Amino acid sequence: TLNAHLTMPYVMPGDGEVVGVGEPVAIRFDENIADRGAAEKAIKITTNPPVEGAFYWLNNREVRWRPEHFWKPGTAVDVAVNTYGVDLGEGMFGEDNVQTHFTIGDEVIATADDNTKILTVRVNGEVVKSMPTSMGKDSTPTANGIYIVGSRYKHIIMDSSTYGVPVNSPNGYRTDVDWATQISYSGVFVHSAPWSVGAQGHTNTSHGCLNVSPSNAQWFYDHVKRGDIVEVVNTVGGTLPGIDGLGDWNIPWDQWRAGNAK
Repeated sequence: TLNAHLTMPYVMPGDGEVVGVGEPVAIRFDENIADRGAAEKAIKITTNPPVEGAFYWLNNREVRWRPEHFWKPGTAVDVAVNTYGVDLGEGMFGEDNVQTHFTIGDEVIATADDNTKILTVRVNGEVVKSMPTSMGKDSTPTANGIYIVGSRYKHIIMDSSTYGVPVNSPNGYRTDVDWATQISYSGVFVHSAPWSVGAQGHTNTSHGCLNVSPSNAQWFYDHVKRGDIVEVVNTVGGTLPGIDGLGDWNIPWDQWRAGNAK
């Protein structure tokens, strides 16, 4: 048992971490898993207060577990990945066992409504921040749906080629931003956008990201943690895919619950 041929599992979140109410347990293997039923069997999750949940695979090497609804603040979760030498199919076995313990913090849900161009942040049901925002313009719109907060960066470059769009092309970009909080693997961030403050609250001008003001982006970066929720509604976009990496809550319970072990 470590705390967070042969496949190593890697489990998230990390040991003792405090995460938001949208955080799934993630188990990721460094090899494709032929026998998902077996991987699932080998993973034991305990919650306090107890709550029902279920596994769903986002791809061939990574499985997720979450309840039906967002976690209750204060819940404590223990994850025991008992895979050492377990038959994982096609002559691959677990390299080791792994475990983690984490807790759920405050309920933090930020809702970006394209009808108002306001991103409103709610802590335990109390509006604590209202941020004018400027989202994806019509030709490169922001997808509707529930996004899980992922990592955060004081400064990074977002480069469109990372997502299959050349920098040189009409929808391309290579952009330095401050106070960048990632909310989808497909490239959506809430981040500082001093170049669209006139538009924020009025007009969509971005490639998909939630532009807010320098001090609202910094506030968001300071007060939000991995697992918190950004709900986007009413854009002319599609829906964020359930298998994004941070889209898990867009898969309806009945479909999630049934799983996809085979």
